[PDB]
Amino acid sequence: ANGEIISGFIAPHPPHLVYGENPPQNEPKSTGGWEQLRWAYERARASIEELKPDVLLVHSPHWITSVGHHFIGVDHLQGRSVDPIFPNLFRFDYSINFDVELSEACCEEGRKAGLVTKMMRNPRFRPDYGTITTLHMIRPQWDIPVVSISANNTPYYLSMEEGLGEMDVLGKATREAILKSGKRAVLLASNTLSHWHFHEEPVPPEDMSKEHPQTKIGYEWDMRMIELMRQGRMEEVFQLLPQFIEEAFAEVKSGAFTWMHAAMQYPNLPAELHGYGTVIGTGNAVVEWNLVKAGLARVA
Amino acid sequence: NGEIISGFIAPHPPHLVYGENPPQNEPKSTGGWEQLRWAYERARASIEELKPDVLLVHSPHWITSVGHHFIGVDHLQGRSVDPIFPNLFRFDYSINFDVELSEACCEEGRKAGLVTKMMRNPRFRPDYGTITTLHMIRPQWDIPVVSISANNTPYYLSMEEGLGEMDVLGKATREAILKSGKRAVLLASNTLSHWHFHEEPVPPEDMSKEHPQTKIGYEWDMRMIELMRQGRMEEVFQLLPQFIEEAFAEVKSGAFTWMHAAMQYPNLPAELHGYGTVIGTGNAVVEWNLVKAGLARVA
Amino acid sequence: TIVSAFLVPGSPLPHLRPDVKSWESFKVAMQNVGEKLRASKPDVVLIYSTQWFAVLDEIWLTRQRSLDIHVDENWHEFGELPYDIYSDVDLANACIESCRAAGVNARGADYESFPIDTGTIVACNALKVGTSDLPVVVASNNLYDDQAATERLAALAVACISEKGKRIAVIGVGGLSGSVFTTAIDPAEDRVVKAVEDDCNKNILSLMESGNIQALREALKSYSKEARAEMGFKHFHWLLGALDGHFKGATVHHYGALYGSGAAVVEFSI
Amino acid sequence: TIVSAFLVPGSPLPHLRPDVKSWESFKVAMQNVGEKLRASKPDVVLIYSTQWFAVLDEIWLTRQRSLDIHVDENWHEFGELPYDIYSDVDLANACIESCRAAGVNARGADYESFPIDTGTIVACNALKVGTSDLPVVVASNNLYDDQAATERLAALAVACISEKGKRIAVIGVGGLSGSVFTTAIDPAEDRVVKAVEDDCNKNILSLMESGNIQALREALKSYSKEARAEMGFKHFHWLLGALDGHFKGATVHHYGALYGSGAAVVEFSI
Ligand SMILES: Nc1ccccc1O
Ligand SMILES: Nc1ccccc1O
Ligand SMILES: [Zn+2]
Ligand SMILES: [Zn+2]
Repeated sequence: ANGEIISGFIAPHPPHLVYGENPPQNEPKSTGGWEQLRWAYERARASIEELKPDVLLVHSPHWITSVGHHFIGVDHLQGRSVDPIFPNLFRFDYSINFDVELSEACCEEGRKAGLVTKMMRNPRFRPDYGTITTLHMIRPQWDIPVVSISANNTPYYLSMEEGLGEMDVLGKATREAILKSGKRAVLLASNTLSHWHFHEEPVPPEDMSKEHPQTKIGYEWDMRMIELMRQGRMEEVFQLLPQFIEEAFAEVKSGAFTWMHAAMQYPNLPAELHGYGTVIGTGNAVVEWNLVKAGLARVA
Repeated sequence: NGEIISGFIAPHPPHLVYGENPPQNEPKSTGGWEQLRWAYERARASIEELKPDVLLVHSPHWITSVGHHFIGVDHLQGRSVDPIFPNLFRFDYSINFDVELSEACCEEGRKAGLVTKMMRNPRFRPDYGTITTLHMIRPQWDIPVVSISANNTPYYLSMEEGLGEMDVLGKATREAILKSGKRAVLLASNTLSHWHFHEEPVPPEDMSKEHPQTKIGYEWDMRMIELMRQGRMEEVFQLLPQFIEEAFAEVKSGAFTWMHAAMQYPNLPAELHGYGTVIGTGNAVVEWNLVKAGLARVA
Repeated sequence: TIVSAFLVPGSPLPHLRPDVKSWESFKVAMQNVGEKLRASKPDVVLIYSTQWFAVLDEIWLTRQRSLDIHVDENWHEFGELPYDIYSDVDLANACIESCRAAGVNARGADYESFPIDTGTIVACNALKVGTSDLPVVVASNNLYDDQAATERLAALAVACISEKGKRIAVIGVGGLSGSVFTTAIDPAEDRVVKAVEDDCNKNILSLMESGNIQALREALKSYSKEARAEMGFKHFHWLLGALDGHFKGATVHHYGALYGSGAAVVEFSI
Repeated sequence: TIVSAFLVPGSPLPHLRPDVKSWESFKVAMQNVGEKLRASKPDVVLIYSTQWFAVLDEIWLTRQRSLDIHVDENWHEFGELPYDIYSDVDLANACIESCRAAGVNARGADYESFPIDTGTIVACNALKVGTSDLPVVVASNNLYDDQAATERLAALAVACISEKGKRIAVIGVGGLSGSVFTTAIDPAEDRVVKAVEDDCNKNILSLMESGNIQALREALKSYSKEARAEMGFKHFHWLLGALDGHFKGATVHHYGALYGSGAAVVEFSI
C-alpha cells in the first residue's frame, strides 16, 4: 500500500497534433502544422521520461456513458481509430495494453462511494479517438500500461454542478485505488479549454496563417484561467469553472479536470504551463502539476 | 578573463511591453501576446541564473550610414514613443551603459577594418527596439548595456557583403569581451518572418485577430527554428539568404550574424523558449546557453 | 418518387438482447417494416440517424462497401453488431454537390474503419437494407442544423435523387422520449420514465396515424421540449422534409420503452 | 490654392555644421526661400519629408504645438536640433478624413515626445515656418506608397485644404542622388560620389528650371534608379501631385554635395 500520484496534466486531444507529427501509426501525411503545441507536448514528454510512471490514467470526453462510469477491463485492444470529424487527419492504428488490476480497483472504489460503475470486458471494443490522441502525445512509445475511464454524461443530462460533483467522487475513489495499488501513477485530463471553433476548415488544413482564436472572449477566458493555474490559485480557478464553462464553452465540463484535481486532493501549488495554442479556434493548453518536484511524491 | 555566457534571439515587438503593463509605459492594455510573454518569462529566468555583468544588443532600428556606432555616454533618460505604434508604446527610460566595453568594442572594430564611432551626445534618444529587447530580457534595468547600431551595408551595398561586415563586428565584439574580464550576454534583437498586417485590429490586443500573415512565412520560420533546436547552425547560415528573401526576415539587419560570429558559430542545440505572432510577423525567443553546455563557467 | 417512409429506433438493445420480450417487439416490428419497405421496390434507401454527429461540414457516407464489426459505447456488455453496408457512391456524391450549390458545406466520408453509428447499423441489419441490390445514402446529424434546416436537407436530397429517376424509401433513425435510466435495472421493470412523456409520446404518435398535419405542427412546438425528445426530434423532421410536409396517415407497428427512452416503429402512407 | 512650392534638403549638416563653407550655402539658400515663401502670404505650409516613416496607416501630425529637442541618429556628434512646430489641427484632421473617404487608411499623431524627423525640423527652422502665425500640416512617408500613390496624396491634401479657402505653400523635404560616403572624411573634400550621379542631378534640375514637364516625366522614368535617388525621389512626386503635374519653371538657389549625396534648394514658378 505504498502507491502515489506523481503528476497531473491537462492533456488536450486535438487530432491535428498527431496529424502534424506524421507518426507511423497515422495514415494521413502532413507538411507540418501546430508546431508550438507539438513543442509544448515535447516538454511534457520529457517530464514523463524522468517521472517514469507505472500507469497512465486518462479521462476522455469522447467516450460518453449514460449508465455510470465505465473502465476498460481487457488486457489488450488493437484496431484503427478514425476520427469521425477529421478523418482526413486522423486514421490511427492502436495497440494498447491496459492495467486491468488497477482499473478494477478504481471501479470497486467508485461503487463503495456510491457511483454506478461498469467494467468494459468486450474484446472488440474500440477505444475513443481522444483517449488515443492524449496517450500518444504524452507517451508515443506506447510502453506504459493505461487505465481508460469513460465520461459519465450527468453534467449534460442533469445539472452541471451535480455532474461535476460525481467527477469529484470519481477522483476521490481513483486516489483510494492508486494508494492501495503500490504503483506510481500519472493522471491525464484529456480536455480542451475554450471550445468555440471554426465552422469551416482551411483548404490545406495545416495552413497555420488561417489558425487563430475563434472568439476574443474565449482566448481571454483561457488566459485568465492559465495565469491562475501558474500562480497556484486553484481555489479561484474552481470558483470560476461554471462561468468559464458557460462563457467560453469549455471542454472541462466533461469532468476530466475536476476528476484529476479531486484525485490530487485539490492542491494549491503553481502549475507549469508547457505551452498553449489554438486548434480550429479552440484553446488548448498543456498544464502539469508535477508533485515529485513539489516534494509530495518520491523520485524514481 | 572574460567570456560570453549566453546568446539569445530577443525580438523587439512593442506589443509585448504593451501587454505586460510595466510602470515605465504610459498606455495600458487589457492583455495580449501572452504566449510570447511566457516565452520571455523563461528567458528572464535564465538571466536570473546566468547573472551577467553586461548585456550587449544590436538593433535594426538604429540605422547608420557611416560605419557601426556604439553608445558611449554614462546614462541616458527620457521618453521613447514608437513612431508606428504610439498607442501601445510611450516608455520612460533610464539606461546605464558600460562605456568601457563600448569603447573597447569600437576600438577592436576599427582594428579589424570596420568604420566605428562612439555616441557621446547626452541628449541622444536610444531606439525603441533596443529599449524593448532590454526590458523583455531584464525589466529591473540593473545590468549595464552596450548598444550597437545596425550599419546599412546590407540594404545599401550588397547583402552577403553586408552580412560579412556583421561577421567582422561579432569577432571584434568577442575580442573586447575577452579582454574585459566580464561575463556577457548577447541579444540579437531580430524578428523572423517579417511580412506583416497592413491594418491594425481596433482593440489592438484582440488576439482573435492575431495570426501569421503568410503560410510560407510561418513555414520558413518553423524550418529555421527546428534546425536551431537540432544544432544544425551551419545549414541555418547556408539557408539564411533564401530565408531573408522569401520570408523578409528581420535577421537581414545583422544582429543574428553578429551574435553567432562572436560565439564562434556554435553547433550546440539551441533552446526555443517560445514562438508567437505579432501583427503577422514571426517572433522566436531562442537561447544558446554556453554555461549549461560547459564552455563557460557558472556564476 | 418517394415510395416508402419509416421511423425506427436506434437502440441496439432489441438486437443484442432479444430474450427480453419487451425489447424483442421492436426487432420483429423493424423486421416487418423492412418487408413492407422492400415491397415498394425502392432503388435506394435515404437514412438519417441521430447517433451520427457532424460538427463542421455536412457528411454523407460514400464508401462503396463498408464491412466491419461495431461494439456500442454504452451497450458493450451485450455483444457486437457486424455489418456489411453498401452505399450508392454516385447518388451520395450528387447529394454532396447538391448541398454545395444551395450554400450547404458538404463532403464525403470514404475511409476504412470509419465510425458508422449504431443506429444506422441496426436499421440496416434489421430491415435487411444497404445491400448490393438495395444500397443506402446516409446523411449525418450536423449539431448546428435545427429542425427546420433538417427538413430542407431532406427536401434537397429527395429532389436530387428524384431527378435521376430513382425510387426512394426514406428512414429516420432515432427514439421519442429521451429520459433514460442511469442505473443497472432488470429488463422486465423497463417502462418510459415519466408519465408526461408517455402521454406526449402517445399523443404525437396518434396525430401521425390520423394524417392531421396542421394539428401535428401545433403539437411539435412543445413536444420536443415537453417529452425531452431525442436530438430535438430532428429525425422525424428529416422524414417530414422528404414527404414535402404532408402524408395521408401512418401505422404504428409498435410503441414501447427502451431503458426509459420512448421508442416506436412507424410506417407512413404516402 | 497653391501660392509657393519649394524642394529643400533634409540633411542636418548645413544647420549643425555651418562653419563648413560648402554646407553653409544650403543654409543661406534655405533661409532665402523662407523669405520668398512668406512673400506669397500663405495661410498654411504643407510639408512631406522622406525621413518620417509610416508602415500601416498614413500618419498626419495633429499635435497643436510640438516643442522639443532632437539628436540625429547619424549626426549626433555635431549637436542637437531644438524645434517649436505649431500645426493646423483642423486642417490636419480634414486631410485624415479626406484620406478615409478615398480608401486611404489614415490617422493622426498627437503625443508628447513623439519623434518628428530631422528633415521636418530643419525645414521648419531654416524657413521659419510652423510658427503660431504660420502653422504647418505634415504628411508622413508611407513606405508601401509609390510615386503614383504619393502624387495622389498631395492632390488629396491640396484639394481638401483649398476648399476651406486657405493659400498653401508646399514643401517637399529630401535630397537628389543618395550615395553617401561610408567613411569619415574631411568636409573640405565633400563632393558628389559618381560623375554619372552628378550629371543626372544637373539634368533633372535643368528640366525643372525650364519647365519642360514632358521631358521631366521622361527623365523620371529612369532618374531614381540611375542616381540612386533618395526614397525613390518620392518627395519630388509630392510636389508634382500638389501642382497637378504643371509648373512654369524653377529657380535653383543652390546645388552641391552633402556627405556625398546630391542636394538642391529649388523654388518653383507656379
Ligand atoms: N476534439 C477536438 C478537435 C479539435 C480541437 C479541439 C478538440 O477538443
Ligand atoms: N518592430 C516590430 C513591430 C511589430 C512586429 C514586429 C516588429 O519587428
Ligand atoms: Zn473534443
Ligand atoms: Zn522591427
